[PDB]
Amino acid sequence: SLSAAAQACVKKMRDAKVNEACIRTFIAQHVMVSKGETGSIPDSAIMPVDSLDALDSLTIECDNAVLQSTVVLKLNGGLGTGMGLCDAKTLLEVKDGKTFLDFTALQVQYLRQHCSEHLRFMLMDSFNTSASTKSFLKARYPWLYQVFDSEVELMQNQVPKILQDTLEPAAWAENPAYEWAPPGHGDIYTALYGSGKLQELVEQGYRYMFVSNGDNLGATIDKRVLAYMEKEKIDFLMEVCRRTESDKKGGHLARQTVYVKGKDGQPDAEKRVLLLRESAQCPKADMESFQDINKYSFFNTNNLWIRLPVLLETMQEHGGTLPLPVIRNEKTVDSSNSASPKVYQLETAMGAAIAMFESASAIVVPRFRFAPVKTCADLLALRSDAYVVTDDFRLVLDDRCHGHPPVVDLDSAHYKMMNGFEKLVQHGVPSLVECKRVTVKGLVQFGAGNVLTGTVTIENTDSASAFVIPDGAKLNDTTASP
Ligand SMILES: O=c1ccn([C@@H]2O[C@H](COP(=O)(O)OP(=O)(O)O[C@H]3O[C@H](CO)[C@@H](O)[C@H](O)[C@H]3O)[C@@H](O)[C@H]2O)c(=O)[nH]1
Repeated sequence: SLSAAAQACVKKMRDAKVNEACIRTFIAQHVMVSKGETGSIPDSAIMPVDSLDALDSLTIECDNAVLQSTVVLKLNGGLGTGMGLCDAKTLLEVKDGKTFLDFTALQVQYLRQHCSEHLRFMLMDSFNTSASTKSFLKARYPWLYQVFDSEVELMQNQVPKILQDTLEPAAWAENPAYEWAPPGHGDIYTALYGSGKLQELVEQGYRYMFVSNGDNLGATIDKRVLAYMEKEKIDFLMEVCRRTESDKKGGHLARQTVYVKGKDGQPDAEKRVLLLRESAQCPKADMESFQDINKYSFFNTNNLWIRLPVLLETMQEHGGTLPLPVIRNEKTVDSSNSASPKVYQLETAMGAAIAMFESASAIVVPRFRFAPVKTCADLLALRSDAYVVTDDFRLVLDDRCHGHPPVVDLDSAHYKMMNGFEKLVQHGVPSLVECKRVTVKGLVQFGAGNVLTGTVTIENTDSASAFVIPDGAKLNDTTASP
């Protein structure tokens, strides 16, 4: 039986007609929090992962049946606040005239032409992103618009922000919509389960789901991973990348060792169990451990494969929920207004489901399956010539890079927001394919047709006037200044 605060959350969520699967999932988290769970995972509690299988080693492709039983879902529900976005990130342009959505739709169109005619495609939208996404598709891809509401969109849940003082639901008279937030992308499982969509998918014969970040345009179906999951009877698979210097916003793989004591004269066998640690779960006093890319060198791509019938079985057998570890995220009710009440927002990360299945694994993938965009520094690298468009409409790092993205460092005073970054490339995106690292300090504007090679720094000490670069400039292993 629940605390008074937890009952106040149930009542609020029921009055608003929140899905019961979501209420159950949230309340189980609310119980954890009220007992002192923060989501924190300290370094002393985990150990690094030393060896995994690699996609580059695999060669066998899955038969057509398996391919036909796969569904593709793109996450599209978050708000990239750090980039100063008030709408769906996937609408920003990534190449001249084309948005993340554009390439996403082109990926689906191509796959339907060349691999599986009846590929099921889904987008997980939220309150904050559904509107703009649907009208975009209405204009450019009517074949998706026709079945948007019918089979494309999965709407994610909203859960109450809770006051830190009491764990009660927050009230915000000035704008009650701010009392609610989407509960991270680990909600995909809840939303699929609670809407009946997961059982429908299983009923129609689908067996696998391939999920990836909306911002990652290298993530598509690779039939060798499906063959691999079939052979090895794997129910959940996380693709990880060898971590680079640019991999600082996200989570890394880790392991624990659980001892299953062996019966009948067979000794207790240590058995590895895998887990995800998001940056938000690192005790912030230990961030340097989280950020040491040698210690934890397997970075989650969020390219995730789920065996749908087993996910469904597992959630049925855990009270109609998937008990992902809660992440207790701290904010104010109006995140803009730091005079507003402090709240917790309970969230989960979908890659945390690796701890949920007995035969969950991770596989190392090459960097051409991971081109993330968390910051405008990423968007600069993606927009430039360091990233190329494949025939099947993935963006991938050019071969010259040897799987190392150009290390982009933009002054956060000027380029952290989208409006500032937009002026930086006002007159052109620099050629970056040959740039191992570009650092921009102070207010600066690229010219047209700039070529950067080696380690280039552009610096303006003056901090008043823009340092503008002349068309044609080619900076090589240098620091450029007014
Ligand atoms: O409630 C939410 C929150 C996010 N998203 C979407 O989910 C994707 C991921 O969000 P993002 O904030 O971009 O990334 P992070 O959550 O920080 O990190 C994810 O992606 C990283 C790699 O890029 C992995 O390392 C992390 O483990 C994984 O959690 C994006 O498409 C968001 O729009 C939602 O749909 N709903």
